Amino acid sequence: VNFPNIPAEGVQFRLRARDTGYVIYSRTENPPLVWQYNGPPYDDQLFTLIYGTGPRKNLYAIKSVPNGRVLFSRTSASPYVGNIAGDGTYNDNWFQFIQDDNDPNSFRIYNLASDTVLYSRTTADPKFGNFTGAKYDDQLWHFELV
Amino acid sequence: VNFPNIPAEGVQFRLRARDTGYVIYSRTENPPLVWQYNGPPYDDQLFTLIYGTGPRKNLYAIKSVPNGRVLFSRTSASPYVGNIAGDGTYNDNWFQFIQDDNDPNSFRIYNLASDTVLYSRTTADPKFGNFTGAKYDDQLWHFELV
Repeated sequence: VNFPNIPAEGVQFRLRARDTGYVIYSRTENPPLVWQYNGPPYDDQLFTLIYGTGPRKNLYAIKSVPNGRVLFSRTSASPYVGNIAGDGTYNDNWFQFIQDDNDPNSFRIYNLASDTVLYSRTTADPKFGNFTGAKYDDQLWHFELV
Repeated sequence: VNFPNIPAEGVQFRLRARDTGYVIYSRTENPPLVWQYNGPPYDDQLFTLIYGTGPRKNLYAIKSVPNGRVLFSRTSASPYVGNIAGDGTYNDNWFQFIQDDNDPNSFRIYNLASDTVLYSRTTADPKFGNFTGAKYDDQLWHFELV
């Protein structure tokens, strides 16, 4: 089931992990360009959505406020999760927000092209990344409206 | 996770529900044109897959062997599940096969456009249809190679 409360197009938000409480950032310099962060609010944590239409109905590109790059999630090369300029040029720039089966107030950030979800954890490296497999709690996110 | 054993293009199969054992048919006369059936093989139970590429990577259109129409699954109007000429002209003609998380040998037939899965049950009418919501065993299918 698609998450029922996806921010309207152009509304800003942070993406905060349910369990760790970390947020995603997306920046243009100093790898990793996309990673998780536990600390003060900064502009590189701010995103909006581009709403997919037609073939991309129910998919979205996740676009940085300060730098305009969109997220990608792939399994073919490193970095696995990163950013790229444009408005979603590539198929792995498009994400579905899938409500959790047990906690309807959180969702997975799912990539149809790569069949992966994003995760955030405090333990094993890489502590932020993507994953193809079973559903775990470290894959759960919230939109934090700004 | 995408079902790991999806038939190659051109390979013919039936879609049989794990629990009811009923098969999907897709025909051109006598509504419902797409429904489930409890008897022996007939040609209108035969399908192949059109492989999505680009924006439709990991999606498939389900194409009738005898009549060439593809399946659709929608929520807006009846019939909810039906068929239509083409090779997937419309967004609701495109399906993802999502492996079950507990039974690795079965999958859900998921429609990205309508956010539904197909079900087959032996209980109340409509005994065949689509659904947006929690996971039940009556949503599980097999590819039956011919």
